[PDB]
Amino acid sequence: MLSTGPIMETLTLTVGSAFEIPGWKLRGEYPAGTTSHLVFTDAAGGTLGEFEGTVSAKEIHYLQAPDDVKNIPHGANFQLFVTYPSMQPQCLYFGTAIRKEPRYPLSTVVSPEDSAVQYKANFVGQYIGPMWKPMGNGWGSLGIHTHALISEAPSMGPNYSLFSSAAARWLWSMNMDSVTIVVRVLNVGAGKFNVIVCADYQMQTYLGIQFETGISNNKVHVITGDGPLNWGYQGDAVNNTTANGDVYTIKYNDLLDTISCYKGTSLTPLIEASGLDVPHGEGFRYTGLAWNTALLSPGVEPTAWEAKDGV
Amino acid sequence: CYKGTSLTPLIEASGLDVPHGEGFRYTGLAWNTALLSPGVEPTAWEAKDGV
Amino acid sequence: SSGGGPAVVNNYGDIHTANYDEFYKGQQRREAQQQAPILPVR
Amino acid sequence: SSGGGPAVVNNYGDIHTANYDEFYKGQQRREAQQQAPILPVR
Amino acid sequence: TDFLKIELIGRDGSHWVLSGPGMGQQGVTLNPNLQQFYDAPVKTLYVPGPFGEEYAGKRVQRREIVFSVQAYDEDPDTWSTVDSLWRWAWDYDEESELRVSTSDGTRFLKVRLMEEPKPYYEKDPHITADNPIVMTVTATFPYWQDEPEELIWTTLSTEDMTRFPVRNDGDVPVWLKWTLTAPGLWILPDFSWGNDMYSRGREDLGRTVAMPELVAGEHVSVDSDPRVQTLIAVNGMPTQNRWKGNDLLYPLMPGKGAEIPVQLKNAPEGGACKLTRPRWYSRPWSRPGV
Amino acid sequence: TDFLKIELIGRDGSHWVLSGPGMGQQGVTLNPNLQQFYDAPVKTLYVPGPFGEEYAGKRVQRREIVFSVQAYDEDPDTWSTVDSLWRWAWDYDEESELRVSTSDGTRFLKVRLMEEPKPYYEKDPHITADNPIVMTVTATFPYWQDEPEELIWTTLSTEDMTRFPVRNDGDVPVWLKWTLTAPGLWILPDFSWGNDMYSRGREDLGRTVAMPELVAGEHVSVDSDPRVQTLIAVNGMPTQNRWKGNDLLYPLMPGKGAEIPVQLKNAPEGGACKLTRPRWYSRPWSRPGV
Amino acid sequence: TDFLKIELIGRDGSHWVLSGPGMGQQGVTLNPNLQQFYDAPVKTLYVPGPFGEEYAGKRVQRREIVFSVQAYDEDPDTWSTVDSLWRWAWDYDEESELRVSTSDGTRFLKVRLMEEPKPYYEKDPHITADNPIVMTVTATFPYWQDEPEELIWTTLSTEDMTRFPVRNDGDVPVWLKWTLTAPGLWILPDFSWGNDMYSRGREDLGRTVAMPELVAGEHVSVDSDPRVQTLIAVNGMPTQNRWKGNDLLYPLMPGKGAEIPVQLKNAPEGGACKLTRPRWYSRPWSRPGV
Repeated sequence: MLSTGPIMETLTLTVGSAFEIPGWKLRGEYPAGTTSHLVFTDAAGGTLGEFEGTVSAKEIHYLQAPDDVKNIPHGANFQLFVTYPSMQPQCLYFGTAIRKEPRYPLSTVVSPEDSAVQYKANFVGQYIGPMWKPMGNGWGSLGIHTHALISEAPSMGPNYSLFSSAAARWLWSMNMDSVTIVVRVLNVGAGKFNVIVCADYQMQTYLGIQFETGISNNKVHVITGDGPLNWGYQGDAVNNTTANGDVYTIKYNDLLDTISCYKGTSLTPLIEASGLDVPHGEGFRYTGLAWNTALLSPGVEPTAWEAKDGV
Repeated sequence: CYKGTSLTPLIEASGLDVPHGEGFRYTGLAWNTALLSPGVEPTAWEAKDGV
Repeated sequence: SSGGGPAVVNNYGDIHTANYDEFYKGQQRREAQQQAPILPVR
Repeated sequence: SSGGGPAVVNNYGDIHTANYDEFYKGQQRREAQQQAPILPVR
Repeated sequence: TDFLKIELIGRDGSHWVLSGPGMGQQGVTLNPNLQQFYDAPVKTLYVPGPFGEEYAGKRVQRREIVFSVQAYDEDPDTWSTVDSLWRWAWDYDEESELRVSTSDGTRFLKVRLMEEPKPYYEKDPHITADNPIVMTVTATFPYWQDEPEELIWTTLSTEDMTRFPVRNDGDVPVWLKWTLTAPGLWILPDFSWGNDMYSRGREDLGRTVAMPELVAGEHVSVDSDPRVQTLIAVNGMPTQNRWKGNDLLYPLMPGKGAEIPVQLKNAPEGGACKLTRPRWYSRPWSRPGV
Repeated sequence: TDFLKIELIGRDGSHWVLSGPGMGQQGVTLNPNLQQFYDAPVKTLYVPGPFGEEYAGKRVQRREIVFSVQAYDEDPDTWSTVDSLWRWAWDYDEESELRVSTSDGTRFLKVRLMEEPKPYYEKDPHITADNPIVMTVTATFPYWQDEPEELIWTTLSTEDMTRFPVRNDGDVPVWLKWTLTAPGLWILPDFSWGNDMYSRGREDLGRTVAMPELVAGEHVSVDSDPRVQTLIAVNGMPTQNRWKGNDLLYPLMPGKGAEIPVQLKNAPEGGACKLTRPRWYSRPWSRPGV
Repeated sequence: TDFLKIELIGRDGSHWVLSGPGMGQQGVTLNPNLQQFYDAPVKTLYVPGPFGEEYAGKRVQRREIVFSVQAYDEDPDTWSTVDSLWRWAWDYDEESELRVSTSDGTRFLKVRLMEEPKPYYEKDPHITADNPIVMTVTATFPYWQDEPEELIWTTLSTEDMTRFPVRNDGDVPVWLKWTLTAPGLWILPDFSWGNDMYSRGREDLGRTVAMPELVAGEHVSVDSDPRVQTLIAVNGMPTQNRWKGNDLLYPLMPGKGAEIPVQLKNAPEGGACKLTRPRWYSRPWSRPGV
């Protein structure tokens, strides 16, 4: 090898990162007036970039903002030239620049078409089961009441051994904002039963339909969530009677934003609210139930629960 | 069965002795005419899970 | 022991010792059994 | 490496793994292709 | 170790502990390097394709287990007794059980002598009274299995229906068995569980098949596994002959379960049903799969 | 090393890091000497000629990767959990991803169990709780893949036209997929890109094929891949019968690309066209070539 | 050594020096033990005879070269670039050049990938950044060749004649190529050079064959090698169809040379001819043979 050549190296580029060549790896004896330039070129011979390095007496330093090196692609050729005073330029290093960064193959990851989902619950086993997550009162705050003295299906409610009001959340989340909750419920006492829609994972804010059954309440309300076991009423309320084995359909419609309740086979809403200020969208698609009884005996409780995504 | 957009059922029945649940979720159509001519026929049909 | 030697050569099948003349004669005998009763006597 | 092992066994041809059944079936298929169209329908 | 226990229950009912706690108490221990013992052998099929070969399916192969045992005793006469007992524990015609017990439970494999055992060293075995026997056994059914889950539903009604909870916790599909009393017409589920072997995956999601009307005394066993005929009556009547080409086509796929419905009609006495769900596994031990 | 990271995404969604940063966190590491992992196996055909044999073409073969992993843990029980999870990560019927990440990006390979795994040493695995599993996996599609590029063009006009930018940066040709809405008459590009396998490399430089007129609800998937039928109607109508023998014949040759024209006519409600371009490579990593 | 230099010019035009002066500058060196590299593989034929077997002839076989290269760099990223460039320098469909330079000159062999390369060690190659690639390349044309010797004779006369000095200094017979202008009737030599392959060795010592009368614009190339059709017109006219089964039959045998005569008649413009004599050798280096 009569004539020496350059050294094959690589240059690392990262999006949003400053491109820097430290001076300690370009050490040498550079007299005052020595220049250095770095040229980035494509496969056709076109210059994709040109930079001038800070040449000092003992090192050459390169430092560029990320905007300058944004447009150089992965695999572009590079040459580094040093020009000594009154001498022709010579190439020290050459090679290809690699881009060491997270790479995004999908141009846009649109929201995947999470299809409609359906769930159901009947409460025939001994215990509640892991599909219901207790809220507010903590673990062990739910239970199943047999209702064998009235010949009815078992129902879910707070274990009245140590709790009087308690909430549960469905383990899985809905995929769309619009939902339908069909509950078959019994009224074996006095209390309040909340069907919870569009809740957070902690059931902090939500829409809901409340059935109060008592000696004088006999009413249905629309409620907004502030805590799993606390709520605030919205608008007025409709008087309602709840017989054993009564089926209520609570539909939340995202478009034409509204919440409505239907009794049995009637399509006329017994109660309806619109424009309630509750956050919606992703992360606010959880559903649940809640019970609150003044006494320590079951009041109005569901024997059957069903959820469908969409109206 | 609701006719048109009426919110009151045109017809209704309950408690019929038919098995329900998994394995009994199929749907379909049927036609019977005394004459060899079309009678009541569906132009468009649509099925949806849930109520 | 068995896997990787003659015990897997047996699984390979007719790679080592296996004769052509006997196989051909057996095929001819099977064809003769198939076709002999239907051939004419003339 | 290749010269003097399985890579030259491949040059040898059908010395190791090779069965008679599919060879006979292929010969029969070729003869059937040759003779079937000209066989009478009777 | 105490994390694994291997036993053999011979054709004659003898019990041997080859490995684990209490191993060698009967004189026979298990030597290392036992093969085709853990995973069920499977060969995959491939057809020629544009990009090389295309997957065509899988076939499970029978197990060819080669393992060595070591029969030992202090005196040669007792060693001879032990060796004879070990030989009597095995046969070609009938199978002996090989049980593996771990923290996942006890699973058994039925194995028979594939060929003659190879006993002893190069010298006579009475010199040592401690000799190895090389055994080449085979498992025609290659899956490790546990005791099946059995459920019973009896009724007195002329017409009734029930739901059997069913769930395949193993890694291989299992084939259900039914025991149906007579008289009566039964409707049995043959759910596909989404399996696409017949290109009817979700078409046969809720498939139910009607058994032929059983006459008095014609209690039937309905085994869906392919090894055995589907309908067999206990009185010898040809029940399947009246079952016009119908069959149970689908096994219970792994990870699948539901409340499968069983219907009984035209039963003046009111009959009984029994469901047997096998627990088949491809490995001696494995954590439950969801 | 930090320059190369190897992961497995199992059939059950489990994520394992076999090599690179974070290797062995799930208990399983990768052992050396893995074969048929880097270059796609290609066989070349030769036919007799005047000076020996003449080149007659190439055929790519399915990948057969034989590699070993090591499942390790401090205690035998949790080691058994890890080993069971690793086994559950694999199957014969369904494929799992083997992903290689380097400075050239991330490329995956769909691999399935070719045969039963060969686990453990000759002795009881619970003795060491650190055992190797020999895996013989196969890749039916032998090319390392990146995520395919998807482009959407929606128009409300009755007649419209668009230019889809397309470019093959890989070393192997790729086959494009189209998803066309209905109704409407589509004209799709079938450019040869100079490929001369039908003796029309220059005649078909700007070739366009007119799909049959689509009636309402007859949305079509038009895949050029030979493995699948070109025209597939979503509702099941036979739409290839109205196609008069015309077909999409050419793949996207390596190093080629342009703005291919897609035309829509006679669309009373507009139309939507989706173009999926696969990104196939013959190596886990490689610098871009042009 | 400085007595031998080996270079590779890839299908992409890249230049590598595997051995000799300046070897390894591009990062790739040549490992020892390369096979079927020097002598052209030839197999001889024998018929049964009274004294054993009788010579029946020879056939030259295609070269199946197996050789290892070593790709090295100080840092793994640059090593990865070097390995990718080396891989890009090869292909299956098209051949890259392999040149050997000695005191006898430079001779090149056209080689293509016979199968997938076998790269790297057992562990990942980024640990070492110095890894071997085993490559099985093939030479469809097995002879080493130099740049062919070309001569041109033009004329303005209607009828003319010329002498071309020709001499095979190589090891193997070479096949002459002619380029003839149009219009005009050419008579070209097809001397046997004493070759007795057709049993006409001295009967065809001064054989001359007349090409068909070329029409205007129908310049022809007459390549005597058997790989290619003999007569091919540049305007696409079917010239060999007008040649009544005539052909050039004899190559230029080694050690043979003369002033071969070319005759041109009926050329109103006065045409030109060009003679190309290939320089084929069976060895990368060899002293000239008289």
